[PDB]
Amino acid sequence: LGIDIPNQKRIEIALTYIFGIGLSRSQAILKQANINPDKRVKDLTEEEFVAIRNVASAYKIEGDLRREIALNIKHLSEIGAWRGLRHRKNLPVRGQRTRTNARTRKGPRKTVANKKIE
Amino acid sequence: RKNRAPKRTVLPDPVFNNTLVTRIINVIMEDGKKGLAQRILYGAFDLIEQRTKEKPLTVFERAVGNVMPRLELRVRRIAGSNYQVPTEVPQDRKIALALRWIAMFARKRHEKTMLEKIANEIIDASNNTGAAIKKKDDTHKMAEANKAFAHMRW
Amino acid sequence: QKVNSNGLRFGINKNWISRWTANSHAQTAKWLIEDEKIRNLFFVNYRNAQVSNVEIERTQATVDVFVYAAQPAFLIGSENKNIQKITKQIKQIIGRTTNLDLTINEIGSPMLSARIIARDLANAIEARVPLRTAMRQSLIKVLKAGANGIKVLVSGRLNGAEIARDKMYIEGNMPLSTLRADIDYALEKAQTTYGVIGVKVWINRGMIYTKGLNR
Amino acid sequence: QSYYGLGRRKSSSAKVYLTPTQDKGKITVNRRDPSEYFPNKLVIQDMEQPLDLTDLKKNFDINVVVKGGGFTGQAGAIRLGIVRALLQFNPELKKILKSKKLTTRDKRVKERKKFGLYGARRAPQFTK
Amino acid sequence: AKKSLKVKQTRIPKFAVRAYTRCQRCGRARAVLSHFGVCRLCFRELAYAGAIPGVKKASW
Amino acid sequence: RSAKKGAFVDAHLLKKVIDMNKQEKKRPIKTWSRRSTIFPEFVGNTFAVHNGKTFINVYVTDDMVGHKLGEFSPTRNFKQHTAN
Amino acid sequence: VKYPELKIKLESYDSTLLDLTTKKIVEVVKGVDVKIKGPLPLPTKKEVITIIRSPHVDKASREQFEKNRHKRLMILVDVNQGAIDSLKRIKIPVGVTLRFS
RNA sequence: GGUACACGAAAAACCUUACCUAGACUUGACAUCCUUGGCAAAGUUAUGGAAACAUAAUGCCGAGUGACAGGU
RNA sequence: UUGUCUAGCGAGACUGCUAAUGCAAAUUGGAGGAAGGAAGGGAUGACGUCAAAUCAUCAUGCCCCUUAUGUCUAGGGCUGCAAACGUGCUACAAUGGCCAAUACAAACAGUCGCCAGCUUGUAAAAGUGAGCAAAUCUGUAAAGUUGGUCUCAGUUCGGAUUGAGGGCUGCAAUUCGUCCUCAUGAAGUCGGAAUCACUAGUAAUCGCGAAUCAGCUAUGUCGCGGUGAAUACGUUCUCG
Ligand SMILES: [Zn+2]
Repeated sequence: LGIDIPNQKRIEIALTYIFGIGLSRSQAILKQANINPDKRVKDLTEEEFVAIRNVASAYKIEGDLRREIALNIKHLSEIGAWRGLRHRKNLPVRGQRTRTNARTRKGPRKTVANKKIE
Repeated sequence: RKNRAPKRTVLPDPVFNNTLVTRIINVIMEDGKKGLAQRILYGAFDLIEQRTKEKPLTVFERAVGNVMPRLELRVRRIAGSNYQVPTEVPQDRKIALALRWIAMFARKRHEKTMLEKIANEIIDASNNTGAAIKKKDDTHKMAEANKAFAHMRW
Repeated sequence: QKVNSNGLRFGINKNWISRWTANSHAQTAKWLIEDEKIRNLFFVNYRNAQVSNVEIERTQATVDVFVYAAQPAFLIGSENKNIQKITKQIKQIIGRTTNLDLTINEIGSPMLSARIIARDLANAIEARVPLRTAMRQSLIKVLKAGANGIKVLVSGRLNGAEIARDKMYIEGNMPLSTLRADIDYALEKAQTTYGVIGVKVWINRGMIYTKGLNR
Repeated sequence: QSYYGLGRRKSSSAKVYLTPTQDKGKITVNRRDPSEYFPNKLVIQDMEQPLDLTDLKKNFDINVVVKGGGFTGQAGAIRLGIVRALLQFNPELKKILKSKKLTTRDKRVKERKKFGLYGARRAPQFTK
Repeated sequence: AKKSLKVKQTRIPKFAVRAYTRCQRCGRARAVLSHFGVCRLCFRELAYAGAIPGVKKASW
Repeated sequence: RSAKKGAFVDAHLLKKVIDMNKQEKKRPIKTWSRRSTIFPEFVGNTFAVHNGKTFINVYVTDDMVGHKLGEFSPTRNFKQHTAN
Repeated sequence: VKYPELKIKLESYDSTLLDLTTKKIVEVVKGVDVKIKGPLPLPTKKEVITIIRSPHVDKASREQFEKNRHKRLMILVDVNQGAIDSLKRIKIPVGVTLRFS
């Protein structure tokens, strides 16, 4: 479950690359295991790699986040819900304006000639 | 149309004693922040002092003298495909353009840090490389090529 | 598109018309809407009273409505039949706990007060009188009253359609742009059977030099 | 023999004092070293640049208490206070202090943000 | 729908949130100033008439 | 979330739902309250939630609880954009 | 005595109208009462209102008023109850409002 | 178009709101005049309703009448 | 380690004096002075053009409706969406990101409010709770300085979108509140034709206050202060 932690950079960021561990809880793990921040990933003792892996197993599995999010979306969609209906057609959900803006989810662009003004 | 306007007076820099240094410190300025540009310029001067051991004033004056343009191209259109007319440029505008070119070609290069990039810019300008001497020579070549237009012009 | 002349020189050469104060933003709105009912009530009910202006004096449940008119008899009535009615009407429109004790005072040289002149112009216009002769007569009487030049302009239906045919007159030094001029202003809305007629009268009452501040 | 002064650059009033002392001048701003109070730049020399054209810190104590302003406005205020103090010290300094135009209260103060203008001078934009 | 809205404001609402502000001289319910209980244009014309005791013109 | 007694019911539909649950669960009941949240007791019956024009039937399921009862009712129809 | 430190603070919306009143007060109390230090100016707590001109959009042309509020400060070292008895007749106008202690 | 487009709106989840659906009212939610009077008027509590509401009691205001009130 | 300070009055600045040239207004220079030749700024906006905008601030003639185009309530909508334009914010980064320590403002506002201090809380906040009807009490200034780290990469830049958990107002937060914490991290590497604002404490930039308001992705508007530029040879071209 050790997935491509890059070298020539600190461990604090090395734990930010696995899917589900950002800046904050990586620092929480860092302070929990007594690993010293400022150690670059290279020249790191194995003695504490097992500690990192144990405390991460205490957390949520990094590969399990995708499955949990998909299961939650399916749970929200299988029941008749406006949000599920909104989320199904790739249109923003939290209530952002859709008049002109909010194109980060609707796709790059699809231009159509407007009204033929006279 | 308007009339001639006054020009303000710049105080000498009270550590290195040079007004051209003040013009540098004001042209490299952004966000209106002297405490940052001053650190940039004085660290660049320290770098000049360290490598290629030489008084920073001498390098500055050599680079500025080598960069000042002899002629200036000013656009004067008569019809389509407008032609240009070389014009003589005053010494105050000469140093203005020279320092503008130094700063603006300094803030575009490799050697990421602003300190080292501007230090390399000024060193290259002193050593007459293609950093800004090339552009000065290109706009100088653009002059005296249309000199037939320059002789009969307004 | 010019500012009202009465509001421009207000507070620097002319005193406030309603001098009072109260607790901050609590019920000053209530007093502001209640006392103004007296100001509008006079000008609506008593056209012929020729009231020029009224001053409001409120402090902690007391009110003094100063009145300036040319013909106080209409306000007083016959053997004081109307003063009691007007004071009880003011009481009913203001409340019960406030002592009122109003006064009625004469105005010196009324024919140089813009408010009553505009009121007379509105009365003449609504009385089907032709505008030109009535306006000229009022101009003559106000000039003979012993004041400076006048600026009367009247818009509205001048006995027909195409209303944008307003008429204006100027007969003397009337420096609107001068703060130190002591210019009095008023407006009246003549209501003719064909539409709305707006009359505006500017009156100069001499310069106000060496007055220091508001009188 | 204490001497007074007053500078008011950029809505920042500065009270200064002068006294001959055996030391080099004992620079002091608000009972603390100006080398740390002000940002150590040309600005800490802009206060003594009046002294440049005269007897620079011959024997003159610096006791200044200031209010308001940022740090450069403080420098201008204390500069004008110092120049006023020295022109009080010797009426013959009028000729050379006025030559550099170091007195006279440059009075350049921020404007009033006019309505419809972002910064009292700039309109938002123009479009047709 | 102006007189009904004007009289409704005086009537106490069934919830406190339902209460809103509105000027006393005119039925406009927008741009009212709580410090004077009066809309922007009425306040303008009243200050021009001088009814408000504290009024001047600006220099700031 | 209200963060304190967060689960909120309009307090006039609780009586109806309790009575229906205790009275053989008559299938159709008409409510116009979208503000109510469904309690765990809400499961079992149906509602004619008001979308704005008509009464659309919805069948609660223990599959879901706490979703805003009105969230089950769509309010605005589709764009189906006209070409021009 | 029996009422030391009579701190009377007054504010209004005009300068001259308040200056006249404070001069009248400081002169009328200048009888049997003694040691009345002069009026104390105060920052003139001020508020500025901005109102657009036209009933229609016109947003680029708006004027603005400003309801001024001046402020002075009197303090009395000793009440000297005869002095306050004479002080009952100051009869301040409506513009000036006094906040006692 | 310049002179509209972070504008009217210095605050649209309910009210605001002027729109639609539905539930209700008809000298009307508010106003003057006429006659005839003085004991009610705002709020509260169950009860049906989702709420206006119709009930029952608690704690300047009624009744009849037509010109009319009313219209963002 | 006291005469700043706020606010009343007054003085000062008026081509006042001199040199030049002009009949005379007047222009330039110089002395003195804080300001020199309308000292910077504002309010102050003529006759009239656009049959310019507003019957939806208000008033109003006429027309129209009236057991309805009037009134109350519940729910929805002004926030939609294949699209286009305008105005702003965020950015695209080492003139920087993050962390720690740390110094300097004016103005404005507040007894249903400002909320100090203390306790709890990864935080939004909650509880306790003085003080203030205010030059008294409250609204930690940020840019700025130093130290440590990052080493030019779609990254410790950029945060959108999305999932979950909390806290606040409000009867009520799904249609449609914002705040905090955790989770992922879109596009973007300075931008085509063409255009915009700006002549000093201005542009740029960093924060602070107020209105409406129970609360509100106001990044809006109205104000305040800190740092703080570059240029104007000139009217040949361009607009009015
Ligand atoms: Zn109004």
